[PDB]
Amino acid sequence: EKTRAKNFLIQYKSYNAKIDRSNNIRSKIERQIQAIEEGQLISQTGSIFEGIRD
Amino acid sequence: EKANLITNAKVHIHKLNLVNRNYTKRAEISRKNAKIALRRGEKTRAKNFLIQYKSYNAKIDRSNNIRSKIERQIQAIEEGQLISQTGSIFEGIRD
Amino acid sequence: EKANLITNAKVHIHKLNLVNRNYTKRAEISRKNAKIALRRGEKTRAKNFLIQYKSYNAKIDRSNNIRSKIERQIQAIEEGQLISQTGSIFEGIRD
Amino acid sequence: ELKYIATEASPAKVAEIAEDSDVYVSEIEEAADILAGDPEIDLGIDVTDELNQLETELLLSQG
Amino acid sequence: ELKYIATEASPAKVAEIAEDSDVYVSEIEEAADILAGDPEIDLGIDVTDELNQLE
Repeated sequence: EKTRAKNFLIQYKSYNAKIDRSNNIRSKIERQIQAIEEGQLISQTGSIFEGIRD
Repeated sequence: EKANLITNAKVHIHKLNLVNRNYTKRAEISRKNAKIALRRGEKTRAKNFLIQYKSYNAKIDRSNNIRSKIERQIQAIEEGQLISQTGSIFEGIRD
Repeated sequence: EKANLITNAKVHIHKLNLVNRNYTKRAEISRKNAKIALRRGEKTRAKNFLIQYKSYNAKIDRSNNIRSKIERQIQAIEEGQLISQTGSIFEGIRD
Repeated sequence: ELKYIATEASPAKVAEIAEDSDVYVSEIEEAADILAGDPEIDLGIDVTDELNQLETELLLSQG
Repeated sequence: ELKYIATEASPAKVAEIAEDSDVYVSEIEEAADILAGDPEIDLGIDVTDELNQLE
């Protein structure tokens, strides 16, 4: 039933793109958490240097 | 009740499948009558049973395709619903 | 009571079938009288029994076709009624 | 009753609600791909060759 | 009575409660493997060659 066979193959690789869609969205958000971790400490560093100045 | 909304769809799938059992039985029953009527020599009635026999098959296919169409449309709400929430935390990151 | 509506139709099918028993008996009874009247030599009356004999057969056929016509029209409400609900969940998906 | 089913299984409404769903489906799925748009930045800002030394020193170490 | 059994052995409900259990099963078992996540730290912070002398 090679028609149906390649159709299962069509539906088979139909998921793989969707898994990759997830993985890249995960990686993108992990990177954007880190920018709030690193960014948040930089912000406070700026305020004590303001305390030194005044 | 959006869960019950996705529940309800999954419910109807079983009704659609239930009927598909029922008409499958009648299809064979009609084919048995045709085979008899050929042996009766009542070939008019025999091909009429055959006519009514294949009268169901299209209706079964009508069901199967409607089932597949709704399964695919559930999934688009499953996948879609998680995408929506992903968008809101990226909005939380931005602000 | 739409269930009772489909119930009522299925009820009348049995009345229509009941009468079809009754006139079948009278048909043969008339044919017996014809056969006798031929042997009486009363061939006038004999063919009159035959006339009344086949007078029923059309009326039985009249019933059978009315029965088949209503069975088909029940089914269109069975099949139609499920289609209607299918349409409403696809409306729920859309919204 | 056939009239009352045919009022609400009207093919004028079946075809409407089926077309509406398909538009929203392609709206959402493409709105997922632009939600994964950042690979174009990652592949762009980092192009760093120098680690081929870091490879080759590992590779001669592996060799 | 067949009606009353078929109301509550409904295949609409059998298939629901069977699917729900499987999701919770894989949720819990994978939540056991991240409960054993620390080998990645142990294999990382200690790499000590020197004891090859001690060997």
